[PDB]
Amino acid sequence: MSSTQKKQRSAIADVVAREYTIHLHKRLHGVTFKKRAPRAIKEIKKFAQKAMGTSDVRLDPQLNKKVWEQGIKGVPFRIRVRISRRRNDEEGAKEKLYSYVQAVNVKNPKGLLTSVVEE
Amino acid sequence: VRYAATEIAPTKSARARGSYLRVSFKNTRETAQAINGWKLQRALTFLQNVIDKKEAVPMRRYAGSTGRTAQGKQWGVSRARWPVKSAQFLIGLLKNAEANADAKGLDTGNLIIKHIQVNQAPKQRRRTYRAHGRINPYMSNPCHIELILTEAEETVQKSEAVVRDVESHLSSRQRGVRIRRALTAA
Amino acid sequence: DNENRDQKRHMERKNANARKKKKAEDNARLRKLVEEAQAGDERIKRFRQE
Amino acid sequence: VNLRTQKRLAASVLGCGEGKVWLDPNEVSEISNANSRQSIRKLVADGLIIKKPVTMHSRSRARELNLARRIGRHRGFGKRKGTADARMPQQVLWM
RNA sequence: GCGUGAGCCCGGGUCGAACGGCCUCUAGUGCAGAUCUUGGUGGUAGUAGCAAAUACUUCAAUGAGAACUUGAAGGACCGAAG
RNA sequence: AGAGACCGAUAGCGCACAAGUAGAGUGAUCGAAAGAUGAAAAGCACUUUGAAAAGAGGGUUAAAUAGCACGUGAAAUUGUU
Ligand SMILES: [Mg+2]
Ligand SMILES: [Mg+2]
Ligand SMILES: [Mg+2]
Ligand SMILES: [Mg+2]
Ligand SMILES: [Mg+2]
Ligand SMILES: [Mg+2]
Ligand SMILES: [Mg+2]
Ligand SMILES: [Mg+2]
Ligand SMILES: [Mg+2]
Ligand SMILES: [Mg+2]
Ligand SMILES: [Mg+2]
Ligand SMILES: [Mg+2]
Ligand SMILES: [Mg+2]
Ligand SMILES: [Mg+2]
Ligand SMILES: [Mg+2]
Ligand SMILES: [Mg+2]
Ligand SMILES: [Mg+2]
Ligand SMILES: [Mg+2]
Ligand SMILES: [Mg+2]
Ligand SMILES: [Mg+2]
Ligand SMILES: [Mg+2]
Ligand SMILES: [Mg+2]
Ligand SMILES: [Mg+2]
Ligand SMILES: [Mg+2]
Ligand SMILES: [Mg+2]
Ligand SMILES: [Mg+2]
Ligand SMILES: [Mg+2]
Ligand SMILES: [Mg+2]
Ligand SMILES: [Mg+2]
Ligand SMILES: [Mg+2]
Ligand SMILES: [Mg+2]
Ligand SMILES: [Mg+2]
Repeated sequence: MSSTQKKQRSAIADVVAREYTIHLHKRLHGVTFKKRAPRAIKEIKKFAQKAMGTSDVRLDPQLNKKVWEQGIKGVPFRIRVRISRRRNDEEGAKEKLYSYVQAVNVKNPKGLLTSVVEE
Repeated sequence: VRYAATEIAPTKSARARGSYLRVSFKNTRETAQAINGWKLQRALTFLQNVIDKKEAVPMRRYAGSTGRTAQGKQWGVSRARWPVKSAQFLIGLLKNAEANADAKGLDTGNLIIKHIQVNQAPKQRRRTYRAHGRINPYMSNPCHIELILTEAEETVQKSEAVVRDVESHLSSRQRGVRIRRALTAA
Repeated sequence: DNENRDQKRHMERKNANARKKKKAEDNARLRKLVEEAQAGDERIKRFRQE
Repeated sequence: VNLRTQKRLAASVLGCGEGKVWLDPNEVSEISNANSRQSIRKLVADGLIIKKPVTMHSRSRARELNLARRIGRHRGFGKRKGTADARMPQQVLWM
């Protein structure tokens, strides 16, 4: 009976952003060389969908730069990204929320845990 | 023009049709046979979800050498498919029928798919190049679709045939037995 | 007096796209105010720390 | 919008190919009503249409290998594929 | 309903301008076949299949609807007997 | 120019129609398919649904069980009850 109350709390808490590290090497093991880069984007989309339950994910062209920077066969083993959930203002929309993912630039992605970004 | 039922009065129902539609006849027939006698809102939700690939329409007559799926077990069949293009065409007629029902003033809360029909259509001509300089036909099978929506009452709990039954032509010996039993019992 | 239904629909096209974009912009402004109020309001800041 | 005509006209005016013409995406609607080259030269003179630079191709490694060849560094027995007569004929040595 | 039979007559529905009985005359006069002629339609069947020439991806715009429309930004090929 | 115990649109000349036309072959030459709404277009004003095409109402007519896929509409084959 408190599911609606939790969504109400979420009405205040819907805007949020976190930092995630996606281990793409463990998910691209064995796939065809001529399909690694196109498959990685779909895996990022499914990772964001599973992470935020939004069913509507929007990619950053800078993240496209970071994933296509070394050709199709060259994909980084690990990557660090920012996931932020924001509201959809267009009235003719199935579901009222969506996610917008973008690339956080760092020298290396090792040793860093997941954190909630606060402004 | 002239519908296939003709036992349904136009003033208490709604109807619609469309002809020369370029959709597969065998797939559209299975969709139509799937949605027959259902509630209008349930049919619209089910058919649109078919486009969303959450449930499948059972293939029963035109199902020769077709793959199997687990979503058809609820119909008790192992073969089912997802005819998106026919479902899209069906939405147009179901919405048109709803627009005619509201315009006519019927109560839109409780409708039933009373009648639904799919018919074949004249074919279209195309050619193919096979081998050794031969040419073979390349046809299409369009169709016509029509349906009628009526009200739902489903309330019958009385009949008089048993009371009506009576004994007119009786033999004399049996009538005598009936009278004797009437006296000895009352 | 319009040359039947077709003409009204032809103009309605332009009318519809204009109204939809305008409506979206109005929703944008309304939410932008809601957000300004949320940011300014101090009750939430004390509530989260507790 | 359909900007196929504009790239061909711009390439003709600029004297280059259509792979080097750059149109900014943020006023494509206003760019689309050009339909003439005199208008194209007005848009190129207004800074809305520019010509991209060429791709880098440098001979630094080639000339440093030439310098390293001038002092006999990469001319061993394993770097020649033709006969001594093919590389330096006797007829021209005697000539 | 009639006649052993080839066939004839009536009832109901649809349709719209000509048609029969009896005796003689006349013929391009009675079909299941001929790998018959022309036209139309099935099962096979929603099946065989749509596999040479290395390859696509993100955002935005138009639109009822966009892998194969357009712009920008990446990744590639043809590699001067192109 | 006048006639028939001749044929009646798979028949009668290859051609009852923009037929020696469309079309095939370098060429000599080969060579089709296709007639009928209603007495009169009086060929559906307008309303509504729909992106459109279309549908439902509502109209003309003795009839739209005659709607430019139009007289009558059989069988092979197919759909619903
Ligand atoms: Mg393997
Ligand atoms: Mg079988
Ligand atoms: Mg089998
Ligand atoms: Mg198979
Ligand atoms: Mg072929
Ligand atoms: Mg050939
Ligand atoms: Mg066929
Ligand atoms: Mg030489
Ligand atoms: Mg010599
Ligand atoms: Mg007549
Ligand atoms: Mg004969
Ligand atoms: Mg026969
Ligand atoms: Mg015989
Ligand atoms: Mg034959
Ligand atoms: Mg197959
Ligand atoms: Mg093949
Ligand atoms: Mg290929
Ligand atoms: Mg749009
Ligand atoms: Mg492609
Ligand atoms: Mg190359
Ligand atoms: Mg040469
Ligand atoms: Mg003839
Ligand atoms: Mg004929
Ligand atoms: Mg002839
Ligand atoms: Mg006829
Ligand atoms: Mg009508
Ligand atoms: Mg119309
Ligand atoms: Mg009549
Ligand atoms: Mg008639
Ligand atoms: Mg016909
Ligand atoms: Mg007829
Ligand atoms: Mg039959």
